[PDB]
Amino acid sequence: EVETFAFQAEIAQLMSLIINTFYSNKEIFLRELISNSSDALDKIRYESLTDPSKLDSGKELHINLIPNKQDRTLTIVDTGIGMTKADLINNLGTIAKSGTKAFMEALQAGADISMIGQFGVGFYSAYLVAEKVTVITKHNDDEQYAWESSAGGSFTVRTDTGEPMGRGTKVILHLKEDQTEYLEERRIKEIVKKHSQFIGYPITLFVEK
Ligand SMILES: Cc1cc(-c2ccc3c4c(cccc24)COC3)nc(N)n1
Repeated sequence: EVETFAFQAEIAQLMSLIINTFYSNKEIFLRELISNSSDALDKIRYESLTDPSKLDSGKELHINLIPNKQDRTLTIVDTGIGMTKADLINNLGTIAKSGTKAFMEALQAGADISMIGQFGVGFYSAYLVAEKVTVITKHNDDEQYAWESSAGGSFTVRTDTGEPMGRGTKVILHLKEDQTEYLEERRIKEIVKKHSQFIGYPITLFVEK
């Protein structure tokens, strides 16, 4: 059973600005997704101090980068706190706690897209390189869900079965045809070293089979 939702207007406008603005420095999407993973990892690490059973779904706190040239996908996996169904819909479909409004105003007052992370909307930079994004998430308090969007004002949410994660989030980027450089090992290594060298969790770049 697939549920379809409309993005809150300001979120649809933000995605459209990301998709339509001529902006060449697209590589920043990776540090923005890695930053979200690091924050989710900080949250599970903190909660598990006072409740060690929150780690029964997995003790390892890490980030995995999975390129796949055959599928034309780049996946960012973490074992962070994850999102419940309600967190998934609110965080991704609405302004929520974000600085969506300030970011859009900032862009008219001289800011540039690389500054997206200052406004709690870095996830949307995924749309600089991806035609479609699939988000698989498992929080300790809920079942596993798949969120999906190719923009155009809507997104879907369904339960996800058959490949259960213990806990965390998987951001699957179905890359645009001209954005395949982001599947190259030396390109990924270069971006991680340039923008994510200070992340306090291991970042493993998977090798293709
Ligand atoms: C628990 C969690 C949440 C997020 C996340 C995804 C997408 C959006 C987020 C926002 C705020 C906080 C976290 C996220 C707002 O923009 C979308 N990412 C990861 N990796 N993990």
